[PDB]
Amino acid sequence: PVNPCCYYPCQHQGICVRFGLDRYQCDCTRTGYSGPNCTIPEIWTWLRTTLRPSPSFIHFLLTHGRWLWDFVNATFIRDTLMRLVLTVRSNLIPSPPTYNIAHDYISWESFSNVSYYTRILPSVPRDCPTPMGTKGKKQLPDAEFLSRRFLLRRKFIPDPQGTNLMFAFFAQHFTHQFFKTSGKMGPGFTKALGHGVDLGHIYGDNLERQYQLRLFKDGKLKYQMLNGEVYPPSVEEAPVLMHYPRGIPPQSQMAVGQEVFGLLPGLMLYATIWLREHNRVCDLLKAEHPTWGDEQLFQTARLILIGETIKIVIEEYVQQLSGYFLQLKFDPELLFGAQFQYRNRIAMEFNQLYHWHPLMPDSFRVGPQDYSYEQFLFNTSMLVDYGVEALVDAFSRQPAGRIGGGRNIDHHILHVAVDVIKESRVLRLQPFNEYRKRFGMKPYTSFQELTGEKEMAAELEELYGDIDALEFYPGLLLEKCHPNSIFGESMIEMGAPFSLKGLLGNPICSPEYWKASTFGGEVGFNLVKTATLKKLVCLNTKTCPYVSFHVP
Amino acid sequence: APVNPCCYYPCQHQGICVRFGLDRYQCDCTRTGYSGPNCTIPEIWTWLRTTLRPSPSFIHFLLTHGRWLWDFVNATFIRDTLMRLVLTVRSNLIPSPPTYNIAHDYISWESFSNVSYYTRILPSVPRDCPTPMGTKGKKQLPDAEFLSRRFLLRRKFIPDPQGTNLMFAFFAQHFTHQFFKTSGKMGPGFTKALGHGVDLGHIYGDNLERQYQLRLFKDGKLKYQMLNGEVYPPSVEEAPVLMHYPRGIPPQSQMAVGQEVFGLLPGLMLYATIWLREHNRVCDLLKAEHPTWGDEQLFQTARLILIGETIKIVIEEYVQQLSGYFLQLKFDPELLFGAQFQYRNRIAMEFNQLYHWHPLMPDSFRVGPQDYSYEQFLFNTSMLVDYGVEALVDAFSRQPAGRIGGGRNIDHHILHVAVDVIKESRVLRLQPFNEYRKRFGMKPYTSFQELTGEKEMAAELEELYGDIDALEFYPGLLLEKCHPNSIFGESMIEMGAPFSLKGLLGNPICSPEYWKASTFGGEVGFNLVKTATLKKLVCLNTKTCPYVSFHVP
Ligand code: HEM
Ligand code: HEM
Ligand SMILES: *[C@@H]1O[C@H](CO)[C@@H](O[C@@H]2O[C@H](CO)[C@@H](O)[C@H](O)[C@H]2NC(C)=O)[C@H](O)[C@H]1NC(C)=O
Ligand SMILES: *[C@@H]1O[C@H](CO)[C@@H](O[C@@H]2O[C@H](CO)[C@@H](O)[C@H](O)[C@H]2NC(C)=O)[C@H](O)[C@H]1NC(C)=O
Ligand SMILES: *[C@@H]1O[C@H](CO)[C@@H](O[C@@H]2O[C@H](CO)[C@@H](O)[C@H](O)[C@H]2NC(C)=O)[C@H](O)[C@H]1NC(C)=O
Ligand SMILES: *[C@@H]1O[C@H](CO)[C@@H](O[C@@H]2O[C@H](CO)[C@@H](O)[C@H](O)[C@H]2NC(C)=O)[C@H](O)[C@H]1NC(C)=O
Ligand SMILES: *[C@@H]1O[C@H](CO)[C@@H](O[C@@H]2O[C@H](CO)[C@@H](O)[C@H](O)[C@H]2NC(C)=O)[C@H](O)[C@H]1NC(C)=O
Ligand SMILES: *[C@@H]1O[C@H](CO)[C@@H](O[C@@H]2O[C@H](CO)[C@@H](O)[C@H](O)[C@H]2NC(C)=O)[C@H](O)[C@H]1NC(C)=O
Ligand SMILES: CCCCCCCCO[C@@H]1O[C@H](CO)[C@@H](O)[C@H](O)[C@H]1O
Ligand SMILES: CCCCCCCCO[C@@H]1O[C@H](CO)[C@@H](O)[C@H](O)[C@H]1O
Ligand SMILES: C[C@H](C(=O)O)c1ccc(-c2ccccc2)c(F)c1
Ligand SMILES: C[C@H](C(=O)O)c1ccc(-c2ccccc2)c(F)c1
Repeated sequence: PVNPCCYYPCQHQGICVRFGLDRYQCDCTRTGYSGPNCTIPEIWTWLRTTLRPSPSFIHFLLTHGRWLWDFVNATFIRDTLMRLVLTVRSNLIPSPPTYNIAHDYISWESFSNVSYYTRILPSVPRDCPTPMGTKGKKQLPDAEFLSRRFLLRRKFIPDPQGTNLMFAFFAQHFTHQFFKTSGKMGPGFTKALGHGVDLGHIYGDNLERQYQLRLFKDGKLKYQMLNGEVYPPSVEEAPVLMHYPRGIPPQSQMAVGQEVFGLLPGLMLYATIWLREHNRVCDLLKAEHPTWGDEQLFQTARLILIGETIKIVIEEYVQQLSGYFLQLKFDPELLFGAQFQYRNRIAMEFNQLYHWHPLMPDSFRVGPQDYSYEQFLFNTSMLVDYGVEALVDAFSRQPAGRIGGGRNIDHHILHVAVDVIKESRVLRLQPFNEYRKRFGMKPYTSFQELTGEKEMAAELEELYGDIDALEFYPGLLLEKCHPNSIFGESMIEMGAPFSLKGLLGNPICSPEYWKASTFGGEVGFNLVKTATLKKLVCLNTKTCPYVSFHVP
Repeated sequence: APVNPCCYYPCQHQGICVRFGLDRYQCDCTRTGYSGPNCTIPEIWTWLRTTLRPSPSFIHFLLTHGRWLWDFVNATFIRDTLMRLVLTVRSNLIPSPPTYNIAHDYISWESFSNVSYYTRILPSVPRDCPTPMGTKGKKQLPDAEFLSRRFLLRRKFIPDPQGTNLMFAFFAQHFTHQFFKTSGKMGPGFTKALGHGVDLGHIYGDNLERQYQLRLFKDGKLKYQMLNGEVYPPSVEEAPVLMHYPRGIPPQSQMAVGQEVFGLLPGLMLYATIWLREHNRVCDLLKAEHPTWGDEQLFQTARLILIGETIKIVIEEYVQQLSGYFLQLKFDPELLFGAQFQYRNRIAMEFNQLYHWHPLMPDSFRVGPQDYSYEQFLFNTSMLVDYGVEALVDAFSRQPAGRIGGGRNIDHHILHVAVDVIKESRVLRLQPFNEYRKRFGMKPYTSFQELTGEKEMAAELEELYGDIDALEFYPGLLLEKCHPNSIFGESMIEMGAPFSLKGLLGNPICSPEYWKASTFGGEVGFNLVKTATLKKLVCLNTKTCPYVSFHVP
């Protein structure tokens, strides 16, 4: 008998429980729907859905009428909407977390074993006819082929939103604190046990490593002076494990939180800015609290940067990426009246989705000089050569490529996308259309409806066989972009919930922690409350370059 | 030279004392409902609320009186209304996410994330204070041992007036030893029970490897053995798990269970046997319903069912007995679905102190005509299989347990534990009993007599401590006067309840996300939880059904 749950019978988040040898049951508890497949709505569920304007309609209003938005951004209504975006978006992400690579059911082990990435939809039952359940071909498209046909960059397509490399590297740096797949354990396993903005990519994903990077004086982090400038310490001074190519000596490697950050000047640039920033804040506190020791200085410094990080991400990073006219705001207090759980768990779907590799350019222009991937990648000297200001101004001026759209991943890193597709299949992620529905969208009815065109659509169709067999990642990247946008509808509708929950679900956002004393007084508190990308860079550099997420 | 201003505990109503400069301090009264330098000026509403709040003692009275009136209420919707009130009101007293730990008397990411630490409600007494308790009392605290033989040592056995028995005393020990599991290797303030709550790790193991060792790996079942045609935990030979049995005891005589320490007492191993029986039983109920299920899902779903069974019996029978209320307590996770509640819990060190209910233990253990001594009971690897579950359950269910509050009621055989508790309290540098009184919404004692309710002990305690404001946390709890005909006094309830209710309702299975019939494998597993009962727990797992209760007949 075919596993009845391969048909994904239960709608609206209802749970498909298998009974007997051939039956199944949908647990529609609190779905707002009744019936065998959770399809008969309640009068209230019926209104709400039938009155909800499409994602596209909303996106429109948010990116138009600058004049209207200007007023709004100046009234209490800005908060009202910000609170709405926050709650509405978050309800989509389950808390406490549900399934993991090992359990497609709730279990104490899933709830407690933090080494697993969680997942929103259980996997495609291993006993289904096809790889995606019931539809599609018995074999899925060669990952590599699929990668060269539709993802490979032919000619560079820049992002129309004006996003640059300063933002592209910020995203890479940022996300690599919570996405840290255990190579030793396999897919579905993470080393980033903080599952969120713990700033472990600065301090270490484990206590020992933290102690190694710590100066143990004034709460300061170790470092070194080169050209009279401050840079991360050497692997010699701070004997921490880093991933540098064989043959590179300790004395020649810089020690930072994330082991992998040595493979790119853009990453190590950001590691330098934040190391600079931690020690700076350590001084502000010491002045205020001479009685404080190293630990408390260190500990309070870390909480301040965590707050700084969450602010800049919401108000500048996400502001850029959304391209909204509504002025986003970071105020943990808008949630103090809501029923919100300050807890977060990195989902595997979120890791797939954040493989924004198409951002990377064809080359890296640093002034009159233009560097190749082969000159940029692994270059252990470019940062100290140019210095923070020089690289920040550079990345801030060079445009980053479009994310959504198709065929815009530079050939040098196209292997990553191939791997992402293969991993998706190991994890046995459900079809793109299932996630569409799961995140409140209607599933695509044709490959053309998805792509918005006819060439690719037709080939994808002849490859997948059924739109209902289109995979999660390919579907996200090949889906048509919103007009003049960096990506399309799905990336926002699916990525935002995961994103907003992970920022607001941080314990420092809870009323219990959001107190001036948590940060060491008004001083530390305002550092958080007023954090800004320019301040972050500029208060830590001899001069202040063009610093922005938008290309000039 | 300048005395740490925070040794004076300046900030009232939960305001935080932040030290500034070399000699200043500041109180963070953010959201305390009080303003001012020391968080002392209330807001109109805070003022009303406090000035209109009837005392703990008044409330306790109403709750234990007017049965006929309680009988009517218990039958209206008014029972849920109050149950929800008790739940929310009680819980707000416990911070979430957690705050301080033995290492940080400030909020920090490490405290928030390092789960090896027990948390704490009040930061320690600054190491730079004049006296050990801050500002008051003598420069040296009472000898722990002395203090223990004068006021805590049992002269004559005082039974609990509430009718609590050994079935309950052992249930409490078994239960609490799943979340209280101090790391001997790491020292005080460190726990091995990383579940920080009702994870049933004292059945399954506090770590994955141990779990795998105890698992049969068939039908989701747990390993076990047949002795006298009855089921008992497997041998350490069969399930090579580390247990704490004195050197010299054959492994052939060691039973392997979740909690390493449960071999020290027939009462503990009795309960480990009932639950092992119960897990496998539920495994069968599910397999029947889901033939397609594998071992893991059977195992996993079985464990969630017993976690629910455990939380129900604790609230409706265990806490019902202990409180002695006429209001019929209820376990319905749904009463909290409208409240702002965080489904998260973290074991506090103060909770560990408070739960050292050692005075419950009797002078000897009567099992029928036979009466056993501590030397025949403790570490007796054969009494359980000899007598069997039914025989011991009926026994413990009939023998009364001793009063907890009051003083002079800890049997000499285990009085050392209380001595250690007092010494540890000082390592952790817990604040004075009066501080916690206030912290949990009570007015601090003004005299040793007001606390004890008499004059003899009071006067000696006074010449020992010097100031009531120097009375330590644990001694204060045990020496404080009991509510009339109660097992303990006001503080044990007002302080222990918040910690307790939060830890039961803060379990993830109580969240709307998990409280679904599918979480338990269908209506079947769901009702097992919804209808759990002490008698069913025992009796559905024993050839016969003995007198089984938390109340002595
Ligand atoms: C010079 C450009 C970059 C290079 C050389 C690069 C290379 C890689 C490689 C090799 C992997 C490792 C796993 C695999 O082989 O599948 C990977 C994974 C990943 N990359 Fe990049 N990447 C770059 C930029 C970015 C950017 C701009 C982002 C977007 C924020 C990003 C996001 C990710 C994510 C989230 C993962 C998975 C991390 C994990 O599971 O631990 N990468 N990248
Ligand atoms: C036969 C009776 C019992 C004996 C032999 C006994 C013995 C002990 C001993 C030796 C300690 C170990 C640490 C120390 O030496 O300070 C201890 C701790 C403890 N006991 Fe008991 N106990 C008994 C009954 C109970 C009961 C009835 C309860 C009440 C529920 C209880 C609650 C506790 C708690 C919570 C701890 C601390 C656990 C930890 O920190 O890991 N004990 N007990
Ligand atoms: C609920 O969904 C099921 C499955 O989608 C529908 O019934 C059939 O179920 C069998 C076995 O699961 C499948 O092989 C078929 O594909 C389904 N047939 C059809 C026509 O969909 C069923 O119609 C749905 N029930 C209700 C009440 O909507
Ligand atoms: C979290 O879950 C993983 C996966 O089960 C655990 O790792 C396994 O542990 C068992 C028992 O120690 C080993 O036999 C396996 O080799 C491990 N598998 C993997 C993929 O590493 C891990 O130990 C769990 N962690 C905790 C803290 O419970
Ligand atoms: C690492 O980056 C440095 C630049 O910071 C590279 O050296 C420069 O190479 C360009 C050629 O494109 C020359 O015009 C510059 O004069 C060089 N400057 C210095 C200071 O060497 C270096 O070649 C890069 N390393 C690798 C392996 O490509
Ligand atoms: C706030 O509480 C303090 C301490 O209980 C009161 O007086 C302080 O006394 C301590 C010990 O003698 C000294 O360290 C301080 O210098 C005193 N206070 C201050 C503010 O410096 C103080 O009067 C209380 N303030 C109010 C308004 O009640
Ligand atoms: C949780 O905190 C404890 C206490 O700091 C950590 O244990 C210490 O770890 C350091 C670094 O490995 C050692 O030098 C000490 O010997 C340890 N102290 C104790 C009392 O064991 C522990 O490693 C932390 N655990 C995690 C997972 O972060
Ligand atoms: C362990 O408990 C058993 C009872 O289960 C003890 O054996 C009994 O001891 C009493 C008094 O000592 C005798 O009157 C009974 O005849 C014994 N009963 C049985 C079934 O043997 C045993 O002595 C205890 N072990 C220790 C070391 O004290
Ligand atoms: C004002 C009262 C309006 C009630 C409208 C109820 C319409 C419910 O429409 C529902 O749509 C699903 C898909 O077609 C079906 O599976 C349900 O049987 C059907 O009732
Ligand atoms: C306006 C024409 C259709 C009106 C249908 C109104 C039905 C009232 O809806 C009620 O909703 C409750 C949950 O919200 C259910 O428990 C009740 O059974 C249902 O009757
Ligand atoms: C605030 C806004 C919204 O909820 O509409 C929003 C928030 C977050 C994202 C976002 C999506 C994917 C990765 C990172 C950020 C996004 F695209 C849009
Ligand atoms: C329900 C009731 C209440 O809140 O009043 C209640 C709840 C829990 C306890 C309790 C106190 C200390 C240890 C274990 C349980 C208690 F004594 C009373």
